[PDB]
Amino acid sequence: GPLGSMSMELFHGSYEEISEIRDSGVFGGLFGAHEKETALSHGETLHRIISPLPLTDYALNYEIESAWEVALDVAGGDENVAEAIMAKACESDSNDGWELQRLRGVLAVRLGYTSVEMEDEHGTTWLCLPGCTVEKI
Ligand SMILES: NC(=O)c1ccc[n+]([C@@H]2O[C@H](COP(=O)([O-])OP(=O)(O)OC[C@H]3O[C@@H](n4cnc5c(N)ncnc54)[C@H](O)[C@@H]3O)[C@@H](O)[C@H]2O)c1
Repeated sequence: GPLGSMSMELFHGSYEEISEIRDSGVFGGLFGAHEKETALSHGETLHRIISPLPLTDYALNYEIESAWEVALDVAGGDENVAEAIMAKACESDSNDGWELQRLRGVLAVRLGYTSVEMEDEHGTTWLCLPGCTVEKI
């Protein structure tokens, strides 16, 4: 679909002023919240992130044919972590939670998306990957 037709609007708080979303950092992107108030609790400078096409958790597990094999390829064949990154919580007793979150971001890039539904203390947040637009205030 024409780019922008599915865009969702999120906010990111940081100490920096973000120009673009580099393929770098712990997660390979930025986390966005639905409420400006939530983003400000994470930083002083507020940003607007716009993901042209986000990947909902439902669409991941239920509407995308053979996403499991793609999650397997990014998990190095370890079917225990691939199972963990198909789900928002990104939880397993054997792996680092944030590396699970990063690998979940890799999934969406592989599947052709630019943000992924995530779970966190706030509730649902989104890992916004390169492809989104970030702009201050
Ligand atoms: N910061 C937020 O707005 C926000 C929103 C929702 C959830 N969270 C939660 O907080 C936890 C950690 O999130 P975080 O924001 O503090 O991560 P983080 O602070 O460790 O890394 C992100 C920081 O690095 C900088 N950065 C700039 N460009 C970047 C890029 N292209 N890739 C990576 N970093 C970049 C940003 O200033 C950003 O503040 C996550 O588990 C998430 O659940 C944070």
